[PDB]
Amino acid sequence: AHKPVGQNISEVRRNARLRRHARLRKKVAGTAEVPRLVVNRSARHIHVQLVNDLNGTTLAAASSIEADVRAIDGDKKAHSVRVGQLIAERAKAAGVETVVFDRGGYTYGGRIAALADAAREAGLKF
Amino acid sequence: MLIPRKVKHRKQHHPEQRGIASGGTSVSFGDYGIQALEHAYITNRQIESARIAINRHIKRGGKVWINIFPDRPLTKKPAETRMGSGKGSPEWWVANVKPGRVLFELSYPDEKTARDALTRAIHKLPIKARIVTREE
Amino acid sequence: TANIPNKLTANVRTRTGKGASRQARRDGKVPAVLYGHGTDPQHLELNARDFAAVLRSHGTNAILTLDIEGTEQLALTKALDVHPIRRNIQHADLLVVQRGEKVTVEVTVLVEGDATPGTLVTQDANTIEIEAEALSIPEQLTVSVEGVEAGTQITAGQISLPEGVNLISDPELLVVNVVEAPSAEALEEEGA
Amino acid sequence: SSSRNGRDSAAQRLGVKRFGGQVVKAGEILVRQRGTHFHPGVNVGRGGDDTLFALAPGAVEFGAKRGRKTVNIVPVARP
Amino acid sequence: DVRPKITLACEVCKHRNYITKKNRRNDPDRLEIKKFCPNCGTHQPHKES
Amino acid sequence: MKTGIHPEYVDTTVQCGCGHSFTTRSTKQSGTIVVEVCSQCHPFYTGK
RNA sequence: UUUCUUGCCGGAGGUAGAGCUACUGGAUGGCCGAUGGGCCCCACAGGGUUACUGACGUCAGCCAAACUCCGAAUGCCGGU
RNA sequence: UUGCCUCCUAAAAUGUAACGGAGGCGCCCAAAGGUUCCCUCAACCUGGACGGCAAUCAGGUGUUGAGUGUAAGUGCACAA
RNA sequence: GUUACGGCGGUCCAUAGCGGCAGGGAAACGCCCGGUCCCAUCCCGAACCCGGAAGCUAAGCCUGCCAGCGCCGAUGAUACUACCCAUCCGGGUGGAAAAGUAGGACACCGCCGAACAC
Ligand SMILES: [Mg+2]
Ligand SMILES: [Mg+2]
Ligand SMILES: [Mg+2]
Ligand SMILES: [Mg+2]
Ligand SMILES: [Mg+2]
Ligand SMILES: [Mg+2]
Ligand SMILES: [Mg+2]
Ligand SMILES: [Mg+2]
Ligand SMILES: [Mg+2]
Ligand SMILES: [Mg+2]
Ligand SMILES: [Mg+2]
Ligand SMILES: [Mg+2]
Ligand SMILES: [Mg+2]
Ligand SMILES: [Mg+2]
Ligand SMILES: [Mg+2]
Ligand SMILES: [Mg+2]
Ligand SMILES: [Mg+2]
Ligand SMILES: [Mg+2]
Ligand SMILES: [Mg+2]
Ligand SMILES: [Mg+2]
Ligand SMILES: [Mg+2]
Ligand SMILES: [Mg+2]
Ligand SMILES: [Mg+2]
Ligand SMILES: [Mg+2]
Ligand SMILES: [Mg+2]
Ligand SMILES: [Mg+2]
Ligand SMILES: [Mg+2]
Ligand SMILES: [Mg+2]
Ligand SMILES: [Mg+2]
Ligand SMILES: [Mg+2]
Ligand SMILES: [Mg+2]
Ligand SMILES: [Mg+2]
Ligand SMILES: [Zn+2]
Ligand SMILES: [Zn+2]
Repeated sequence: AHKPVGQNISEVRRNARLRRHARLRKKVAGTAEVPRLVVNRSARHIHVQLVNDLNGTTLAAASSIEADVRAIDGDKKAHSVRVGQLIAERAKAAGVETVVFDRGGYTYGGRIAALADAAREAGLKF
Repeated sequence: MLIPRKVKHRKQHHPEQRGIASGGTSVSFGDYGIQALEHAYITNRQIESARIAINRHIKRGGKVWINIFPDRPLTKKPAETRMGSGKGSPEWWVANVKPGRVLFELSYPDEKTARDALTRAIHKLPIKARIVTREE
Repeated sequence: TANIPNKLTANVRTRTGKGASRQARRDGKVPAVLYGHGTDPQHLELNARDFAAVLRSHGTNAILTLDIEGTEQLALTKALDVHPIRRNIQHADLLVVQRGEKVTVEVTVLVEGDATPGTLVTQDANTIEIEAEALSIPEQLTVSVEGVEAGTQITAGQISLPEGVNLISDPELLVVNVVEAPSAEALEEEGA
Repeated sequence: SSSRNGRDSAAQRLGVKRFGGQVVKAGEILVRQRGTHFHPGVNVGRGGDDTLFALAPGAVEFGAKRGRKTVNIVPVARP
Repeated sequence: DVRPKITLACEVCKHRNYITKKNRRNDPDRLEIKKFCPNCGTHQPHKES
Repeated sequence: MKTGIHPEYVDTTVQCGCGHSFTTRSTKQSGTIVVEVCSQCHPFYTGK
C-alpha cells in the first residue's frame, strides 16, 4: 500500500473542462432546425456530435477513429478537416444546414478551429 | 440577578403566553424539580428569591438548576406621562412560562427536606407549580 | 434471564382520527400501533388500566403478548406519547418481535447504595443504550457507589452489564459523577 | 419624548402575478421580485429589475430545475 | 459641483447630441467618446462643450 | 518563453578550486566562473 | 350569468406550530483540556506539579416580531 | 416630525394604522458601463529569516460561513 | 445484440453524496514524452496551444460490495387550524404538521459512437 495524498492533473483538467463546458452551455442549445455541434478532443482523437437538446438525442456524429480518417498520413489538422467535412456531409444528408457551435469547454483554436472552418466551408453556416 | 449580556433587540413585543410547554417538560439535571402549571412572566426577581429560598432551606450541599432564563425584556414608560411619544425604555427581565415547564430542579440526598425547599421556592412564584420526581 | 411476556388484550381500531383517539382515550383505552418487520402498521386499542399496570410492573421496556382477535403476537414497547401535565399515556408504539432477535433499547440506570458522606453523587445520563434479545431485556441495571474516593467520574464502559446484553452507547458517556458537596461558603455563590 | 424612527417606504406590490395554468399573452409580466427567487424558465425572459415576463403566449407553469424554482410558458394547442 | 452636467457635441457638425455627467476631479480634461450622430448618420467622435 | 523580457541566460563553464568541473547554464554574461569552495571542499559535504 | 356558492383540478407563499449539530443571537449544567497563570529543579532553554482562568470541541435540556433545515388550516389567483 | 428607500409589526397573495420597533438617501464609478474569455473564496491545520495568530510563499482540508461602491432585504459559487 | 466501454443529456438533482474495501486497460478515456510550428504565462510549454506514441493501471474513469457519516422517510399519535357547538373550562366534524420511530437508499432513464459473430 502507498496511499497518494495529492490531487492529480487529470481531475483538474476534466472538471475544469466540464465547468467551462457548462458555462458555455448556459447560452447555446440545440433545436431540430438549428442543432448543436458539440466537440470533444483528446491527445489522440477529436469527436463531434450534432445534438437536438429538446430530446437529448444525437442526429449525426463523427470522430478521428473511422477508417478513412485513420487512413490520412497527414497532421492532426488534417484529421480535423476530414472530420469536419464528414460531419458536414452527414448533417446535410440528415437535412440541416444551420447549427450552433459548442466548442466543448476547450479554447477555440488549433484543431478545433480547423474542424470548425472545414465545416464552415463545407456547407454548414455557423 | 440573571440578565443577558446583550439582546439583539431591546424592545420586543410581549411574549405570546398561550399553549402548553412543548420543550423543557422533564426533570433531567437533578432528582426533584418544580414543574409549572400556569402561564406567567417569571422575572429575575422571582427567580433570585426562589433560588435563595432553596439555598437557605437546604443550606448544606445540593445542586439547584435554574433551567429557565429571564432574557425577554418588558419595558415601562416613565410615570405621570400620557399616551404616545413612542415605546418606553426596558426595565425588567422575564422568562415566558407555559404550563408544563420544569422551572427549578434540585439534587439533594433526603426526601422531605428537598420537598420542603421546593415548596419554599414555589411560594415565591406568581404561579401554581408542583413538585415532580425523576421517574414516571 | 428470560423475562416472561405480559398478556394484554387488544382489538383493531375501527376508524382513525383525533376524534376517535379522544373518544377511546375517554373510555379508558390507549390507541397504539404495531409495526416492525411485520410490515403491517396495525392500529390497536388496548386497555389503559392494564397498560399502565404492566408499565408499572415491568417499566417502559417489557415484552407483551398481544391477542389481536385471537391471533397471538409478541410485541415490545417502542415509544409512549404521554401528556406533559395530565401524565396519562396517550399513544404507544409496538415493534413486533420474536425469539432470538437482537434489538436496540434504552435502559434506565438507577444508582444504588450510599456514598462517602462529604460529597454528593449526581447522574448526568439516567439511561444507557444496550443491544439485547427481546426476552432478555433488563428493565433496569445498577451502578455501584460504596464509599467512593474523592470526586471521580463513571462511564458506561465500567458498569456491570448483564449477560447476553451489549453496550451501544460509546463507552465514554458519563453516567454518575461524584462531585464534592458544596461548602457553606460555596453553595450560594452560583446562580446569579 | 420623541421617537427617533417612524419612517417607511412605499410598498412595491411585488409577488407572483400569474399562477400555474394561467393563459397569458406574449409579453405579460408574470412575477415581480427583487433578486432571482424565481429563475427564468423555458420561453420566459427576465427584465432589468429581475421581473419575469413571458416571451410567448401560453399557460404559466412552475417547476424546479437543478434546485432552482423556475417559471415556464407552455404552448396551448390552437383550437 | 464635482460631478457637473456636461454636453457632448459632434466635431464634424457641431450639434450637441448628448448630456451626461463626469467627475472633474478625476477627468479634468474634456471628455471625448465616439457617439452616434443622428444627422451625420454614423458614429462620430463627440467632445465636451 | 517570452520574447526578450527575461534576463540573459546562456551556458556557462564553472570550475572548482579543488579541481571539479561543472558544465552548467546561468545568467552570467561572461559564462565563466571559478569557485574555491564547492561540493567537495566543505567539511560538512565530504566529512573533512 | 360574465356575479355568487359547492365539489374537483393547477399554483405561489413562510403565518400558527415546530426546530435549531441548518444560519444569526441569547442561554443552563456537565466532560476533556488548552493557550495564556503560578511554582520545582532553579535561566526567561526544557521539562513537569497546581483551586489555575479554564480557546476550541463535545454530551444533555432550552429560547426568538425583525432566527429558519422545516412547516400547515384558512384565504388568494386561475380552470372546470 | 413632514419627500424617498429597506426590513419587522403585517395575521404564508396584494394592500394595512400609531408621537410603533430599527436603519439609510439627497450620492458614487469614464470604469465600478458594454462584450469576450479565464478563475474560485473566507476560515482551519502543516512547513517556512526578519514576520509575532496574523504581511507574501508551498502542501492539504474547505460548497459558500468571503465578497458583492453604498442601508436593509431578496439574490448570486451555474456565479451577479 | 453482447460490453468491468467513450461521449451528450434528463430527474420537484444526495434514495444519486462522502467515506471504505476489492478489480480492470480491446478500442476508447487518461496520464505520460517534447516545445520545430499556431497559441500562452501579469514569471513558469505547470495551465492553455501545438507535435509523439517509450511506460503505466498509481491515479482520473468505470465496475462490484459495505449503511460508518450525510440524505430520504412513512403508519399512528400529537401540535396547530377552518367551521360549528358551548354561560369562563371545554367539545364535535373536516385539514393536518415539525421532531421521532419502522424503515429505504451505495441512483435510475434516454440518444449516438467504439470493439466484438455479424
Ligand atoms: Mg503535492
Ligand atoms: Mg402570533
Ligand atoms: Mg419540553
Ligand atoms: Mg421548541
Ligand atoms: Mg405560589
Ligand atoms: Mg417596504
Ligand atoms: Mg441589467
Ligand atoms: Mg437601471
Ligand atoms: Mg480616469
Ligand atoms: Mg369553483
Ligand atoms: Mg388546490
Ligand atoms: Mg406549495
Ligand atoms: Mg417573512
Ligand atoms: Mg411560534
Ligand atoms: Mg438574535
Ligand atoms: Mg416566525
Ligand atoms: Mg403579506
Ligand atoms: Mg394574510
Ligand atoms: Mg389602514
Ligand atoms: Mg434621517
Ligand atoms: Mg459590475
Ligand atoms: Mg467593461
Ligand atoms: Mg491555499
Ligand atoms: Mg450522502
Ligand atoms: Mg488500453
Ligand atoms: Mg511539447
Ligand atoms: Mg485502479
Ligand atoms: Mg479514469
Ligand atoms: Mg437531509
Ligand atoms: Mg401523517
Ligand atoms: Mg362556562
Ligand atoms: Mg420527521
Ligand atoms: Zn455630427
Ligand atoms: Zn571547491
